[PDB]
Amino acid sequence: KAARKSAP
Amino acid sequence: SAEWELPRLRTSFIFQDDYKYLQDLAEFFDVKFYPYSPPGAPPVFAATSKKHAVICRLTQTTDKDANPCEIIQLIRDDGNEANCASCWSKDPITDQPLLCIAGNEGNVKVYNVTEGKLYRTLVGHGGGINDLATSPANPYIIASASDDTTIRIWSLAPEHEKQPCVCILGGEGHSYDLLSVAFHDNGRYVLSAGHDQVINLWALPEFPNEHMEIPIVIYYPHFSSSEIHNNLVDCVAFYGDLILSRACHEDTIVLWRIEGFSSDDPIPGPLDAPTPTDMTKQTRSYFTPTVSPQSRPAMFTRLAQFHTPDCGVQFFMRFRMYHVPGKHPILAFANAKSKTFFWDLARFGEYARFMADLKEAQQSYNGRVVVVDQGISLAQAQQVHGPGVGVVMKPAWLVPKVSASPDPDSPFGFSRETLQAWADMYDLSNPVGLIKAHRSLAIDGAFVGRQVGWSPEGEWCVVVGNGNRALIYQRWGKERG
Amino acid sequence: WTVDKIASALSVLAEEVPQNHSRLVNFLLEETEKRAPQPRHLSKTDPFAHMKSKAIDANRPRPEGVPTMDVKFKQHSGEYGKSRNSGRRFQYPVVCIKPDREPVPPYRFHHAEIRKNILALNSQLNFVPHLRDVDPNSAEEQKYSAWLMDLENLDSKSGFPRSQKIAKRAQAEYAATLAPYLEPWLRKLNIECTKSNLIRFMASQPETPQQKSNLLDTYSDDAVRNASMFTEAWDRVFNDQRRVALRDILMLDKNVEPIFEALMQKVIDALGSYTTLGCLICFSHDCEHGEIERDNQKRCFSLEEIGGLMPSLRRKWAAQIEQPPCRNECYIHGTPPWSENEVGTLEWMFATIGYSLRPECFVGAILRPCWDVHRKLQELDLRLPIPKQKSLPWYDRRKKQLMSDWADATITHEHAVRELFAPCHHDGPCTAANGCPCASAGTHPVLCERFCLCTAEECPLKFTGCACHSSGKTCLQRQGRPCICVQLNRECDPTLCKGCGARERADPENAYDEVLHSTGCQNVALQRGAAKAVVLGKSQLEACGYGLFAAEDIEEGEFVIEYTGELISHDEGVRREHRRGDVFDKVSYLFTLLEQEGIWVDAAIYGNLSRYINHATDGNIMPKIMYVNHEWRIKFTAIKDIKAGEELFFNYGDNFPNLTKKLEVMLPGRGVPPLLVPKTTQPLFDPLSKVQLLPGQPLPQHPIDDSWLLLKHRDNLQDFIDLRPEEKEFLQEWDAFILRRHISSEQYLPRYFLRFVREKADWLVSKRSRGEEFSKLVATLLARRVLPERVVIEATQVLNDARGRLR
Ligand SMILES: Nc1ncnc2c1ncn2[C@@H]1O[C@H](CSCC[C@H](N)C(=O)O)[C@@H](O)[C@H]1O
Ligand SMILES: [Zn+2]
Ligand SMILES: [Zn+2]
Ligand SMILES: [Zn+2]
Ligand SMILES: [Zn+2]
Ligand SMILES: [Zn+2]
Ligand SMILES: [Zn+2]
Ligand SMILES: [Zn+2]
Ligand SMILES: [Zn+2]
Repeated sequence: KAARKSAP
Repeated sequence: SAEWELPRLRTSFIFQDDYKYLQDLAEFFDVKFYPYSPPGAPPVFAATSKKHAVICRLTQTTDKDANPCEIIQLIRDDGNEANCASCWSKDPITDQPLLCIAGNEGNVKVYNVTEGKLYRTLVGHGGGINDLATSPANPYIIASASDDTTIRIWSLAPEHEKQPCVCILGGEGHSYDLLSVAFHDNGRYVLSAGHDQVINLWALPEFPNEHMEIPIVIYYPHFSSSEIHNNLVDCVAFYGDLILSRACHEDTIVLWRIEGFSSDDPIPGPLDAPTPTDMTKQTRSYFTPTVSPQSRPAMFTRLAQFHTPDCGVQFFMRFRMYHVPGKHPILAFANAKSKTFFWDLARFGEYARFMADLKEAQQSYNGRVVVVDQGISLAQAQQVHGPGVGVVMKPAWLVPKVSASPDPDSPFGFSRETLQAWADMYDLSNPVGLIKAHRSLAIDGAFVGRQVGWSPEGEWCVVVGNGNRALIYQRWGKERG
Repeated sequence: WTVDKIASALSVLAEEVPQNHSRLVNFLLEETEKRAPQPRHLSKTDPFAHMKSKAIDANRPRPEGVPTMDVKFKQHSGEYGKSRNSGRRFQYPVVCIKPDREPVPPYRFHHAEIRKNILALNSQLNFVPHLRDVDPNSAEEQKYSAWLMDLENLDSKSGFPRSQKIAKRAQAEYAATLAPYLEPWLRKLNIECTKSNLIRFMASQPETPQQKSNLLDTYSDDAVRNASMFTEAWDRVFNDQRRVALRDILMLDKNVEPIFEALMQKVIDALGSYTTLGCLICFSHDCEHGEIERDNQKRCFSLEEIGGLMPSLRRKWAAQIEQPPCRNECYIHGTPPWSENEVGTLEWMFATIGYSLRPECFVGAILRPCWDVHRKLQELDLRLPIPKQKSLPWYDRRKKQLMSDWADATITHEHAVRELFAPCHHDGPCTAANGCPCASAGTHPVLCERFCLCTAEECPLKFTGCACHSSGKTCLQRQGRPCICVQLNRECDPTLCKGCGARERADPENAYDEVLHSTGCQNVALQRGAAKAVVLGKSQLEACGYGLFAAEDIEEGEFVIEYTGELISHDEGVRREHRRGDVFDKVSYLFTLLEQEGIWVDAAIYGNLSRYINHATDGNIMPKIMYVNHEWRIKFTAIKDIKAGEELFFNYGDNFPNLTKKLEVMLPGRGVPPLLVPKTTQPLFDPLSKVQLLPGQPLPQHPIDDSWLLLKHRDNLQDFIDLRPEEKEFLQEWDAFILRRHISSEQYLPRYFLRFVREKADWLVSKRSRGEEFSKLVATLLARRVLPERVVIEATQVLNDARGRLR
C-alpha cells in the first residue's frame, strides 16, 4: 500500500 | 577478447553500524567512482553511509583469496544530520579530488579527501538534499535535488566563490520532494524527478565566467511529464539522448524517449519552454514534432522495460549504466530482495540481427535453415549443406535450452522453449513487455540495493545498500587457478 | 470483403507494429552506443597513488584517542558467489570533520517576486504525498491513509479513480502507437474504407450531440458503406476484452479533435473576441482580472460582463449628439476591389467613431488613399442607428461627502462583507425596484463605480471622487473637510480625484519624484508602488525561520509594502494547505483579501518580501484592505516610528491560533482584525542567492523579472480553440506590451496606446491582418469612451508614416 524508503 | 563477459561476485564487506543510536537504520545510500584519474590508474570509489564517507581503492589480484579492496580514507561527518548523496569534483586550483556529501540538513559539504579536510560548504537549500550530480561538461558544476522541491546549480570555479549558486530550477515544475537529478553529457540539459511523479527536462543557459550577484532562475522545464510512471520516481538518467527512469511499485526500469529531442539541435532559450496552460494535460514539451495524424502529437515514446522483480513498496533504489566508447553498455541494478541484475545492451542488437536473418531464411527456404555458431565461415557452411538450405550465423553467447522446429529431433530451427527463453531476455518488440535480466545474482542475507557504481574500465561493479554493506562484482579478472 | 476477411488481413498487417518497434529501439541503442563520450577533465597523475591502506589488524589493541570503525571483508568465487571463508575484520582510524556552516532558515519552493497579485487556477492532487515510512497494520499507517482519504475527499468535493487512470494512460499510448498505421493500412487493403468514411460512420453511431452535429456538419454522410465491416474487424483485432477501439484513435485525429440593425450585428460579430476578453481594468486579453469557475473556465472582467458592445456604444452615441486633414490624399481631393474584411473594417470604424475625427483617415491608414474609403463609404450608404432622482441622505455626489448614518446605510467601505457582482448595466434608475445589483444585491447598497453604465448626473449612487485640494498634503487618514476616499477605504482615482492630484501621484513614472509626493494626494501609495527599503533576515523570534527587517527609517503613517501573491478561492486554499500538510508534525502564507466573497492571497511561491513578516499582537505595522481602481489590495502602514535594522511585525488577527513566540471550512490565515544593509545582530540574506549580507554594504534590490509571467499569458491565448491565428497574433503582441505597464486606470491608457502605435508601427503595416485586428481593438476602446479622438488622429499619422517609409 504505502511506499517505504528504509530497509524492511 | 571476452567483450561478452558479465560480472561475478568477488568481494563483499560490512562497514560498522554508524546510526543505530541516532527498520534497521544503517545504510550505504551512495557509491561513486572517481572519474578524473588518468587512463589505467587504480579505480577509487567513495561509499557514503549516513555518517561516513568510505574511500576505497580496487586492484586486480592473481590470488582468489587476496583482498582487492583497500580503504585509503574514512571520514566522519561530525554533524547531527544523516547523509545520502554524493558526487565528485576537483579543486579549481590544485586539481585535487573533491568529494561532495549532502543530507537532511540541506548543505553540500565539500571535502578535500586526500588531506582529510573540509574545503567548503554550499549553503542555500531550504530542506534536505536527496541527490547530487556533477556536470560531464564541467567538473566544477554540481546540481543538487532537495525537499525544498528545487534544483540548485552550483559552480566551484574561483570566479563564483562569493556566490556559488549559478542557477535555480524553480517555478511550478515540481510540487513535492525531489529524489533524483541527472545531467546530459553536453552539460546543458538536466533531468529531475521525485514524489510528485513528474519527470522534468530543463535547458540550462551558459553561465558567465564572472561573479553572479543572483543565480539565473528557470521557471519552466522544456519537457514535463507525470505520464511515464504511475508512482513516485526515485531514479532518472540520460542514456545518450534516451531516458532511463524507475518508479516505486512497478518492478521495472523504463527506457523511453522525448519525441523531437536531439542534443545535436541548438539549446532552446527559457522563453521557448511550454507553460502549463491546461491543467488536464499531464505532458507538455517544446520538442514535439509537427507531423502526426494525432491532433496533439505524442510527446514521448515508451521504448522498453527492464524487468526488476521484487522491489515491492521500496523506493530510493538507483540503477547505473556503464557507458564508455569501445565497450558494451551494461545496465546494473539490485532489487529489495537480495538480487543483482545485469543487462548487456549490445546483446539486443546481435539478437535482433540473428532473428531478422533467421526470419528471412525461414521464408526464403521454406524452413530449411541450419544455424551455426560464430567463432567456420558463413561461406564454408553454405557449401556443406548445399543451395537448398539456408545458413544463419548465431552469436556464441546465445545458448539454446520466427517459427519453432517442426519436431524435437529436426535439424532445422529451435524449440519453442529455446525461442521463448531468448525472447524473454532479448526481444525489444513490445514497449510494455518485461525484459528478463541477462544475469541475476543472488546475495546472501537480506539486502536492498541503494546505488550502483562502475569503474572507468568496467572491470568492477560496486553495489551498496542496507546494513552498510558493499558488494563488489568483477569481470576480466587476473585470478589464477 | 466480410468482417472475418478484413480482421484476418488486419491481423497480418498488425505484425508490422512489433517488427517496426524492435527496429526503432535497436537502431536507437546502436546510435547511442556509437556516440558514447570520451572521459573528460582527466588529471595528469593518479591523485590517490601516495595513499596507503589505513587498516589495523583485528588482533591489535585499539588506538588511543582517535575513533575507530570496523569493516569485515569476505572473498567470493565461482558461479554462485560462494564465500571462500568466514571473512577477516579490520580496524580503521576515523578522520572527524565538524561542519562549520549552519544551513539557511528552512523553506519550501522557490520564492519569486511579483509586482502585483496574479490569478491562479484551481488545482487537483495528482500524486501521493509521502511524509515518512509507516509500519504495515499500525496506528501511523491508519493515520496516514486517513489523511490521504481526506485529501481525495476534497478533490471529489471540488468538482473536477486510479484503476481507470492506469487503464486510460495505457490505452492513450497504444492509440498513439497505432494512429500512424491506419492510413497506410487502409491504402494497402484498398477497400472502396477511408479515414473520413470511418469518422462519418463513428459520428452515425452511439455513443455526445451537438458534438456529433458539429462533426457531421463538416463531414456530411456520404455508396455501399462497409466502414461498419472495417470498424468491427478493427475492434475484434485491437479492442480485445493494451487495447483500443477505432473510435479512440479517430477521436484523437487532427481532422476530428479540434471540432470539439444588420450593420450593427456585423460589427458585434466582428468585435466579439475583443469585447469578450479585453479587460476593463488593465486593457489586456489575458490577465490577472476576472473570475475562475470551479472547472477553471474564466469569466473575463470585460465588456461582456457589462452587457457587451451595444449598451456602452448606445450611451457613447447619446453623449456625442448632446455636445485637420490627413497626409494620405485626404477626402483634400475627395470622392481596386474591396474585399469583405476591408468593408468590415470601415463598418466597425464608422460605427464606433459614431456621431463624432473621421473614419476615412484611420481606415485609410489601416488599409488605401483617404478618398478611396470616402467614396466606398458613400457607395455603401452607411447609417448610424433624465428621470430626476432624489439625492441620498447619506451621500452627496456633488459635494463628494458622506453624512448621517452612512456607516450603517452602506457596505461600500466594508470590504470583508462585500460580495462581488458585475457593474450595473440596466436602463432605468439604480434602485432595488429596478433590480440594480449595486443598490440591492448586498445587505445595504454600495456606490455605483466607474464601470457602471449610469452617469453621475442621473444616478445618486454614482461615486464621483473626492473634493480634496491643497497646496500642502491632502487625502490624509485625518484631514478641513475629510477625504471621502479615505473614509470609504479606497485609494484616489487618477481620473475622478481631480486636483488632489492623484493624476500625477498615482502615475508609476513619478514614483520616486519626492518633491511631487511632498504635497497633494497621500492616498495613492499602492498605485505609486514605492515601497520602503526592506531586508530579509533570520527572525528574532526563537526557532521562527525568516523575518523582514527595515533597511531605512520609517515614520508612523508611512506606507511600507503591499502583501502580494496568488489570488485563490477559500476552497483552493483548503486544498493547498492540506496537500502541504504533515499529519505527523505549521508555515502558512495565506491572507484573507475578501472574506465574504472568499478571495485569499497565497504567497507560498509568488509574492514579495512581505510574506516573511512575522506575527506579534503588538506590531509596528498594520495591514488594511483597500479598494484600488476596482482591485482589492493589502497595504501595510507603520503604526510606530521604525528604525533601520528593526524587525517588522503585525498582528495576524483572530484566524491564526498558535502564534505564541514573542520579543474543510477552517482556513487559517492572516486577516485584518545610498541604501545600505542595516546594523543588526541578526543574519541578513539576499532573497535569491540566500548568501549572507554585511551591514554597511549596498542593499541588494533586484528588479522584478516578469518575462515568465508574460510567457504564461501569451501561451494561454495560444491554447484557445475559439481564437483565430490572426487574432492570437495581434492580441499576444498587444498584451505582451500592455501587461508590462501594470495599468489599473484609463487615465494612462492614451500614453501607452501611443507608445504601442509608435513602437509597433512597422510590425503593424507589414501584414494586412495585423492592422485589421488592431483597428478592432481601437473600435472596442472608442466604444468604451476610454480612447480619446486625438490619439486616434495621432495613430493615423504614425501608421501613414510607417507605410511609405516601407514604400
Ligand atoms: N509570533 C509567532 N509565533 C509563532 N510562529 C510564528 C509567529 N509569527 C510567525 N510565525 C510562523 O511563521 C509563519 C508565517 S510565514 C512568515 C515567514 C516565516 N517565519 C518563514 O520563515 O518563512 C506561521 O505559519 C508560523 O509558523
Ligand atoms: Zn486585467
Ligand atoms: Zn484623411
Ligand atoms: Zn444600477
Ligand atoms: Zn448607478
Ligand atoms: Zn452600479
Ligand atoms: Zn481626497
Ligand atoms: Zn480621492
Ligand atoms: Zn487624493
